Amino acid sequence: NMKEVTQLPEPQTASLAELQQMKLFLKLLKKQEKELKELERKGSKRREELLQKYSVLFLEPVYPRGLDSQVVELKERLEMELIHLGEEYHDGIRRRKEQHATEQTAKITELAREKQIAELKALKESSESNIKDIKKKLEAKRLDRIQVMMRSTSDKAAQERLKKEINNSHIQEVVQTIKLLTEKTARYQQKLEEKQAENLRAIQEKEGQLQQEAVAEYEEKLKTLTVEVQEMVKNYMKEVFP
Amino acid sequence: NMKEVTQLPEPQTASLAELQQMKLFLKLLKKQEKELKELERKGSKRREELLQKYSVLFLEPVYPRGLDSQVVELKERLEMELIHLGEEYHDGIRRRKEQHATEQTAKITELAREKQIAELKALKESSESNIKDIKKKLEAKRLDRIQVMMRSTSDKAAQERLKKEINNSHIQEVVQTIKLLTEKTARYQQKLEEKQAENLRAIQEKEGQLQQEAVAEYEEKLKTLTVEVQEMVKNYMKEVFP
Repeated sequence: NMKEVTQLPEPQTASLAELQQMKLFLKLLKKQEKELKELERKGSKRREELLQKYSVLFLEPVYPRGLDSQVVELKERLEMELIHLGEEYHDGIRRRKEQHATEQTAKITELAREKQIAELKALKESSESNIKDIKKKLEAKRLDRIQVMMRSTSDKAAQERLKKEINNSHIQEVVQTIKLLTEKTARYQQKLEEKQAENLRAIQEKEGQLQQEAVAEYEEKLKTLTVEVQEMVKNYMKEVFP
Repeated sequence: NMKEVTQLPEPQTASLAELQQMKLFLKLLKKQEKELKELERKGSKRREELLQKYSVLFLEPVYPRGLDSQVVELKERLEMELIHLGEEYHDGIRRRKEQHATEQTAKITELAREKQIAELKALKESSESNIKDIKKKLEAKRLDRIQVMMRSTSDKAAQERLKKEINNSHIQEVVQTIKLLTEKTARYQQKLEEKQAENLRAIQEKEGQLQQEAVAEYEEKLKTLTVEVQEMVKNYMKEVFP
């Protein structure tokens, strides 16, 4: 009934944006980017190491046979290893991105679960304080409805029938205001939990997109791989002979 | 055909039932029940300790300074200190009960959290594991298709065309197959996270009912409080004078 009696903080939870802009999360992303740059360097060095390997083979003497163009053979073998490396390479990046997505969810889920505990605790404590300060205003009124009632009557019978009928109001309106306040605090805790559940769903939806972007890129790379290899092996050969 | 190479662990998380039986959870329930009996001890000692006080006051010789009876002056005063004692006592049980409710959620949310992480981890490793063996089979088939081909066709230009078609097949088939598991893994993960959400929700629902119960008792106790004391006193006024 009384609105000043029931307060309770509004069902609020830090959003993704607020969480994604937090320090601990921002360093993870920078960490993750360093991990991707490393894989790229390692990949790049590996391609060179593979090419360097053939620079060696193409200089070794070949013993004669029919179809003795077993020099074109090596060419084909190199092309295939580059393809093999190309595959392995992009799959790795692919798996790494998917891992990053996992870590970002973990980190962000943690940072959110921390704030959420406070939100919930904050709510509960607000609920108790009200109760306490609601029972004080109610009992304080008790003494007053009595001090006054006495100040205006003297008949041990009727005088007391009221003291009895007044300690009856108290005992009754406290059970009342405590219920409604309880019921209410319960509406709030639930809104609060729901907001957090939604929050998680969005976190999970973001991961999905990241997983999805990791696979698209992966495909997008294998689309042109065989041809990028065709072209590089063509240039490579010119440097190996003419 | 496909279901052999795209098989994933069907979504499943422990139920609220499985979790309410784990060691740690049950020990907590035992501890919390110890706390309730201790409060009950402090509750009784304090009431006993309050009657003792009125043993002295009652049987204390009185030096008449007026006429009204000083026994009633104390009788009613006793009743109100018991009432107040009842008010803080039950309110305290209420607050502790609800505190136990917040403790069970924290605990069970813990246990659940750990398993749910392991589940998500198992699904992901499984998925990637399929991808690895898919690439092994596909590439094994590739080698074999080439082998069988070369020995049934003894014309370069021809076998080169066939190699390109076979190699082409392989690369695209791994990409599309990796695109497939990835889509199925996404479906299995989504459903999995969904159960976990439902489970959490069941948990909060449980806490909601406990808290609800903790308040229902309080209300009840308070409504009978006035009588349970006036009577206990009546019996008391026969242990003092009569």
